[PDB]
Amino acid sequence: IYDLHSHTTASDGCLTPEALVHRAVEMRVGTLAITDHDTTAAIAPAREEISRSGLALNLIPGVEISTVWENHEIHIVGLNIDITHPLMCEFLAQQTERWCTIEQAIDVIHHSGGKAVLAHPGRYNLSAKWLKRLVAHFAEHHGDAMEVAQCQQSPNERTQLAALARQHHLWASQGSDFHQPCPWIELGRKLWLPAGVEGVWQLWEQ
Ligand SMILES: [Mn+2]
Ligand SMILES: [Mn+2]
Ligand SMILES: [Mn+2]
Repeated sequence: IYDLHSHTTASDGCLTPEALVHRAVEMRVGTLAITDHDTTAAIAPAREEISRSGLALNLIPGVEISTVWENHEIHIVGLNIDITHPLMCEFLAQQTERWCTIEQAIDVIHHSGGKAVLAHPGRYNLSAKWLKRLVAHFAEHHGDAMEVAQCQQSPNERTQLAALARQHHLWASQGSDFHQPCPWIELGRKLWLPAGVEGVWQLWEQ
């Protein structure tokens, strides 16, 4: 199971990086991305806990970047980024100082060696036509993937998003957006991709 969107006490999650990696293994998550808001501070302690505890969990370094597009707050997740790259650190420092554009987020992620993901597209409450414009804009500026699967989701939304991703030659991501234990969100829960779209992890696995 891949869960490529989660938070820790480094941003607005309630669990430490150490508690989260253990929760992921208990939930039978095989690959976990930590994607804290505008910080990578949880990655190094999470890796340390996986090693010290002998966990069989692949940690994907990630971040969730806050952007603005056409006056809408839009979140872009970077996956498999190099968290020590000076441009990434500078960019995140500018983010916590203050937003930036979608294209600017994508460029920093790519320069850091990662893949850019349009996060939770259904949450922006856009009409079908404006969601299409957002996705077309994201793809036009070299975005790589879009989150297709979430924990709380009608089957219709998931297949609509997968078709929208495929339409623009984007890969699909999946993530719980876990912040704290609660009824409606759990690490790995109900995350799978429908047929007709490939997972974003292909872009670094091969
Ligand atoms: Mn959050
Ligand atoms: Mn978000
Ligand atoms: Mn999030």
